[PDB]
Amino acid sequence: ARGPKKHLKRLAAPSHWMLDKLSGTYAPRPSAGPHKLRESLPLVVFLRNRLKYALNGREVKAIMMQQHVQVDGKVRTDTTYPAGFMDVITLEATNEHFRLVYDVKGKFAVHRISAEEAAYKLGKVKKVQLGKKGVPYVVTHDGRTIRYPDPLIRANDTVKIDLATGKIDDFIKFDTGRLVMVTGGRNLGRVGVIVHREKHEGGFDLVHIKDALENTFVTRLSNVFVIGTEAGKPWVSLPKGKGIKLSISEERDRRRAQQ
Amino acid sequence: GKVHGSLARAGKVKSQTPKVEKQEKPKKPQGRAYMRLLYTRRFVNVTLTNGKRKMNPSPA
Amino acid sequence: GKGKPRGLNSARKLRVHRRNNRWADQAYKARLLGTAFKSSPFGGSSHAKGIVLEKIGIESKQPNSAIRKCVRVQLIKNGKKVTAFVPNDGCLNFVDENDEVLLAGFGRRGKAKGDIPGVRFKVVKVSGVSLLALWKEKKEKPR
Amino acid sequence: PRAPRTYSKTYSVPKRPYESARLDAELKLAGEYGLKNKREIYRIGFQLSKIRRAARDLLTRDEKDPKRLFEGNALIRRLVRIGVLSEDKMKLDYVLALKPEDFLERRLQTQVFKLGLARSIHHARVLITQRHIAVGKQIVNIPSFTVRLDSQKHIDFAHNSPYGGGRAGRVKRKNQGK
Amino acid sequence: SDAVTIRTRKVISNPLLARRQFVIDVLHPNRANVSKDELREKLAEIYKAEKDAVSVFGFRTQFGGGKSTGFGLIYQSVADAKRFEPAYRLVRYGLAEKVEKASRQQRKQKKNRDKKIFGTQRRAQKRAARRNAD
RNA sequence: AGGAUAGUGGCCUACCAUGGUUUCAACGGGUAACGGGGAAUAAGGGUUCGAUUCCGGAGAGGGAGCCUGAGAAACGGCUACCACAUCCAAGGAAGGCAGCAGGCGCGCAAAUUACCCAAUCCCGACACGGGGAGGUAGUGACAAUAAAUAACGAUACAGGGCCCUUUUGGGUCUUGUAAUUGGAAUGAGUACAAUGUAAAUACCUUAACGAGGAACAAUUGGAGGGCAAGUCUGGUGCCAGCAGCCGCGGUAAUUCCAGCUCCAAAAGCGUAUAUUAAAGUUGUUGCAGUUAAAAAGCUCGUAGUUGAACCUUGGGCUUGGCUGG
Ligand SMILES: [Mg+2]
Ligand SMILES: [Mg+2]
Ligand SMILES: [Mg+2]
Ligand SMILES: [Mg+2]
Ligand SMILES: [Mg+2]
Ligand SMILES: [Mg+2]
Ligand SMILES: [Mg+2]
Ligand SMILES: [Mg+2]
Ligand SMILES: [Mg+2]
Ligand SMILES: [Mg+2]
Ligand SMILES: [Mg+2]
Ligand SMILES: [Mg+2]
Ligand SMILES: [Mg+2]
Ligand SMILES: [Mg+2]
Ligand SMILES: [Mg+2]
Ligand SMILES: [Mg+2]
Ligand SMILES: [Mg+2]
Ligand SMILES: [Mg+2]
Ligand SMILES: [Mg+2]
Ligand SMILES: [Mg+2]
Ligand SMILES: [Mg+2]
Ligand SMILES: [Mg+2]
Ligand SMILES: [Mg+2]
Ligand SMILES: [Mg+2]
Ligand SMILES: [Mg+2]
Ligand SMILES: [Mg+2]
Ligand SMILES: [Mg+2]
Ligand SMILES: [Mg+2]
Ligand SMILES: [Mg+2]
Ligand SMILES: [Mg+2]
Ligand SMILES: [Mg+2]
Ligand SMILES: [Mg+2]
Ligand SMILES: [Mg+2]
Ligand SMILES: [Mg+2]
Ligand SMILES: [Mg+2]
Ligand SMILES: [Mg+2]
Ligand SMILES: [Mg+2]
Ligand SMILES: [Mg+2]
Ligand SMILES: [Mg+2]
Ligand SMILES: [Mg+2]
Ligand SMILES: [Mg+2]
Ligand SMILES: [Mg+2]
Ligand SMILES: [Mg+2]
Ligand SMILES: [Mg+2]
Ligand SMILES: [Mg+2]
Ligand SMILES: [Mg+2]
Ligand SMILES: [Mg+2]
Ligand SMILES: [Mg+2]
Ligand SMILES: [Mg+2]
Ligand SMILES: [Mg+2]
Ligand SMILES: [Mg+2]
Ligand SMILES: [Mg+2]
Ligand SMILES: [Mg+2]
Ligand SMILES: [Mg+2]
Ligand SMILES: [Mg+2]
Ligand SMILES: [Mg+2]
Ligand SMILES: [Mg+2]
Ligand SMILES: [Mg+2]
Ligand SMILES: [Mg+2]
Ligand SMILES: [Mg+2]
Ligand SMILES: [Mg+2]
Ligand SMILES: [Mg+2]
Ligand SMILES: [Mg+2]
Ligand SMILES: [Mg+2]
Repeated sequence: ARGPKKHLKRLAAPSHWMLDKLSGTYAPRPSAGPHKLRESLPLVVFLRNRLKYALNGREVKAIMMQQHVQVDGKVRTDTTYPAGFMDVITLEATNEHFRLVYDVKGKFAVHRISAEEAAYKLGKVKKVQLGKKGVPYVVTHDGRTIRYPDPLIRANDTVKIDLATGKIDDFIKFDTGRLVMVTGGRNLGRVGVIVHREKHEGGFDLVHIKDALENTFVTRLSNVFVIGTEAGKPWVSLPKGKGIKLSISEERDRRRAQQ
Repeated sequence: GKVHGSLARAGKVKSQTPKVEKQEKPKKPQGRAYMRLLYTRRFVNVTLTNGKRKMNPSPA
Repeated sequence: GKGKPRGLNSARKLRVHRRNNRWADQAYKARLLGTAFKSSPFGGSSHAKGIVLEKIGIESKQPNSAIRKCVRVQLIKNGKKVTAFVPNDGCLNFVDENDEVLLAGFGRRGKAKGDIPGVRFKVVKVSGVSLLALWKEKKEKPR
Repeated sequence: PRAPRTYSKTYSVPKRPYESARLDAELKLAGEYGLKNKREIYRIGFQLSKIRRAARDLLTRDEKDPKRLFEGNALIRRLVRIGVLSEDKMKLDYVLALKPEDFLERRLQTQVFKLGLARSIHHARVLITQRHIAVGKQIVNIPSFTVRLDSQKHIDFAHNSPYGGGRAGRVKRKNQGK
Repeated sequence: SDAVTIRTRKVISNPLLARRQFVIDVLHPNRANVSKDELREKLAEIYKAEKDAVSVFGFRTQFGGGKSTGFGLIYQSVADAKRFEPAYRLVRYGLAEKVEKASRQQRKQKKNRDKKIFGTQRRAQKRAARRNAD
């Protein structure tokens, strides 16, 4: 079609943004960046629709042009910057640090974290291979390239990013029993431990995950993110709900008792 | 079929119908009021004759 | 066995046989043959404008005896000539030669109605003014 | 362009236009509840016709089915909430037994007349249409406003109405002011 | 009679834009409504802020009257307010003058007329004048 | 094997084989055919539609060829031809609304040559500029929601309802009648004003104004049957006309033209066309084939469809989860 698209129709925006139909014709098209278009959250949506700090798109540009917003320890002024999973957003004027972790309902939760936890991040290793001059490197889920990794680190592992120097503090090998959050599919946002990895050469490997309520679900390996060395030991603070999916009847019962 | 005929008698009856003006009668109620009028006329003051019920009885 | 195949793998025979046999439905034939598009004077439209050629009058069918007062109209869209009935007592006097009339069907969907022979259309408007409005003296003919 | 805005019809007409049994039943039913036209009866029948369809689908499911338990109880709870269904008939078999007069009982027009605030049901509609009746602290001028059970006790004259402690209306001010 | 009552809800402190923002509920029985100018005076007294640091907009009266709901902003200073405000609200409050420009048709026609000239206008019109020896 | 391409590849070339598809419908033709998400109708099964708010594709009068660029065979870029067509001083020059508005034509068929970047977003060197993208208003009975056109008395008068009562004669409380009598209530409209908005309009609120024939007056179709509602009155007299169909009209027409009355739906009602249900009149569910339409004159027969029965059963042991109670 003669070139790249630059617009995003309101109806064609990702459903987890929870945009309303009638507010306009278009939706914020996320810029190119560390995260995929479908799996990102533009900063305009976060500052106006989620936090409701800004009343409109004019105000979010005013906020970011004064250098307030930092993503992963660097000031960002791109209003449609594609923030994604495990990204850290810092607003030192409000003294707030957020991490983008999925809640069990499939959306990006407003998850406040402490300043101490905001000093690092986790990244899923996509590939390990040799660069020029024979230097090995690791590519994380947010497009980061880290040179000289621990030689034991392989793909599908999770590394702990120092997030100020970009180096690896330590890692978690992908194996049975590791704590996992699902980052894709209809089980998105659920948290459990690996029960069984089912291999399919030439196809898609499937991972069996057990919930804290001993509920079992299956999801693709591409949707598996290792977040802990064992059950109950996540390397980052989990959002409210701890990634346990409740049935609608259970949710209705819980809502009745709370109110 | 054979098709032809004199056109001179077009509008014969309507032209020679004697014009009669409408008597300036009271307006009928509109909306909810008209449904109220019909309901009583059919279920409150029944005008039936031992099983003979007529909506528009001609004078006889 | 009811004279039609019943096997679980005989869907092709059933599908083709039904497809072949719907051609016996004349309603189905007219939809796919496009007979309204090809053969109908209106070309499939609900209405059509035309020019009045002459006022003539059609004798009714037996056992009725009357003069159904129609006009000969040449359609603007395709130049075809059709006969259109002029409804109501005396509306033929509202229609003159070389007037522009809007036509519509008689409602029998391509067949003649009643005792009127060979007429499948009726006059709706003349000179852009409703014939019913003229009959009830709501409007006057622009002339 | 902008996303389309959804809309839907809220009634359905009968298949047979002329039927004395149905015509008499409708007029008898319209006269009892002071309705403006037959469409207000069609509207109740339409929404009751689709309530039954929903109930039939759940009743074909096995008992203790998760969908039947969740949506069946919710539908019953909603019907109990508006006072149409009695508190001792929450079985989804009495839902099928519901009748259009159950729904017309819960209209604002019916409750205003039945609370003694009006002389007749036709006085109720004009009182409602003329902004005299308020539910809670909100003026409601829709006769078909369905009164909830918890809103039932709060039907009274509007605080700024001539009949409810407000000032005198337009007509009285013209007479007593001369 | 009067007795205007003001309630604030959904209050958010927003140092990013150096302001506090909230939803405003106005109870005005026996009163058509409260003007924005009158709400700004009342809001300044309630929260001990400068009148020029208070902005209200988007008001609507409920059915039957006696109550309105809107949105309000209070800045830490008038200087902060003048920086983070739309132009049309400052014109509403008298803090700015409505900029005077030609109609959109005139601006567009002038833009397209200038598109036919390469170089300075002085050169273009002097050369055009030379051609018309008149 | 090479060439070319960003790259695979008969994509192209050289040489060489004779292959490739097809009754499981190739190939060809038609399409009043852009595909899909979806729409109408729907017991179930279905039938019909989808130019059109989102996604993908294609095009910018018809072809073809290109420049720039990461990206175009781009057309609000160029080059050439064809068809249209503009200015000219006659030497020459310049075009592309299937963008917005608007005009002509076509037609049964579709709105303003309006305001604005305030919102939604996009572009740029960019906190600032631009955006007929977009938003706002205008026209708008396409469809959809809610919903006025009156309510209540007072008497009169009638009946029922009761009670004083045997009836009688009354008291008296429920309806109906009242050119038979009142005082209340309100928004349609208008309007200070405030709100609304970029600025307005409108909505919502709200001073003052704003209802008795409350002329602030509901219409559209019908009244033989189907199909609800006239054997009323006048006119015509196989004429005029009605009538989807059956039928009506020749001097008291239940059907025409009218008046009265009544019926149905009502801010909507009718007509034309298409489509869906009704249609078990396309039938897989679920039709019919002696005589109503319909067993090839009779056998053979390829593809297609369809094809007898039979192979670890029973028993025993422990055994969890639950469901009567
Ligand atoms: Mg990247
Ligand atoms: Mg980053
Ligand atoms: Mg054929
Ligand atoms: Mg035939
Ligand atoms: Mg068909
Ligand atoms: Mg066709
Ligand atoms: Mg016959
Ligand atoms: Mg001829
Ligand atoms: Mg015409
Ligand atoms: Mg009846
Ligand atoms: Mg310039
Ligand atoms: Mg210039
Ligand atoms: Mg090769
Ligand atoms: Mg190649
Ligand atoms: Mg087709
Ligand atoms: Mg086509
Ligand atoms: Mg199609
Ligand atoms: Mg479509
Ligand atoms: Mg389409
Ligand atoms: Mg087309
Ligand atoms: Mg459409
Ligand atoms: Mg498209
Ligand atoms: Mg193109
Ligand atoms: Mg064109
Ligand atoms: Mg273009
Ligand atoms: Mg081109
Ligand atoms: Mg163009
Ligand atoms: Mg050019
Ligand atoms: Mg010269
Ligand atoms: Mg031009
Ligand atoms: Mg245009
Ligand atoms: Mg139209
Ligand atoms: Mg126009
Ligand atoms: Mg803008
Ligand atoms: Mg526009
Ligand atoms: Mg709007
Ligand atoms: Mg409408
Ligand atoms: Mg009116
Ligand atoms: Mg007005
Ligand atoms: Mg006004
Ligand atoms: Mg203003
Ligand atoms: Mg009439
Ligand atoms: Mg009939
Ligand atoms: Mg009848
Ligand atoms: Mg007579
Ligand atoms: Mg019939
Ligand atoms: Mg006579
Ligand atoms: Mg007669
Ligand atoms: Mg009769
Ligand atoms: Mg008739
Ligand atoms: Mg008559
Ligand atoms: Mg009615
Ligand atoms: Mg069916
Ligand atoms: Mg047939
Ligand atoms: Mg049959
Ligand atoms: Mg069946
Ligand atoms: Mg049959
Ligand atoms: Mg048969
Ligand atoms: Mg048959
Ligand atoms: Mg025979
Ligand atoms: Mg034989
Ligand atoms: Mg043969
Ligand atoms: Mg065979
Ligand atoms: Mg077998």
